[PDB]
Amino acid sequence: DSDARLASDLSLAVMRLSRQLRFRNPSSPVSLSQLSALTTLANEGAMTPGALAIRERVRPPSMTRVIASLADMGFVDRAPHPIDGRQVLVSVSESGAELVKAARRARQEWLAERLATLNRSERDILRSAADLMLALVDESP
Amino acid sequence: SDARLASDLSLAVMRLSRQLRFRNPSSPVSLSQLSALTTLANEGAMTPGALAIRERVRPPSMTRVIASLADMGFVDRAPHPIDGRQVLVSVSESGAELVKAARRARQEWLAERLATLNRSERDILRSAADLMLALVDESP
Repeated sequence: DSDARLASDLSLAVMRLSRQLRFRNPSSPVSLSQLSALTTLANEGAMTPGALAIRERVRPPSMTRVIASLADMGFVDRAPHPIDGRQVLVSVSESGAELVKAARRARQEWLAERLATLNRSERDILRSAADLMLALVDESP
Repeated sequence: SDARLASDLSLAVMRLSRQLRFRNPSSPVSLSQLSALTTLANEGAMTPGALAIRERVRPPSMTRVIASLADMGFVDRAPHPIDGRQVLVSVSESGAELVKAARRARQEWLAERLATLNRSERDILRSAADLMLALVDESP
């Protein structure tokens, strides 16, 4: 009963809050999808376009265009794959890596401002909540 | 330490929303198209210009999203951003149903995960859900 309502409310809250945090790309010529691909590439390291498409759950034609756009802006490099495949490996450039870190700082600074409008008790609840939510994604199959 | 609360909470919400996103049923819409559709369904009819502002995408990108959604029959029309500037776009019945279907999939998966926690932990998440909505000024 209130089980259903907690799943509804918590899902809503995390989607709505994350929506705002995704919007914390400092203005920049990269889209939401481009930044997401870049972030994955930066955090997980060099990979092929096919693997990246899979990691993002986007189909290869769409991801190949994202990659091309990121490369054009110099945010991702391309190198031939060692071991003749013959695939390409894509990785973040230093401007790409810096962009991902800049975006993360931006989310953090934005969030801190919002959290400051709450009292200490509320922030304490969100601390426990943050730990639990992190555990939930860790523990998911 | 409130510094680390901004860091951890952001990380948690980015990762969890990522998992919930992945539970959206397979569909012919991209993430950006779904977002526009969802906004349109939950907040109501708007002009293409208003939808673009709401989605924080540049008007040319939004015109193609709107056009694509009309093509798929998920919105009633796709007015030209100049010639139709003052025309309202709304979700169709199939579009609204897509949005509701996605919403159910996310919450049902989440309910399964929440069931692995104890009552005290769920109490915390219950309070946190309200607080997080308040953070984005989206309280009732």
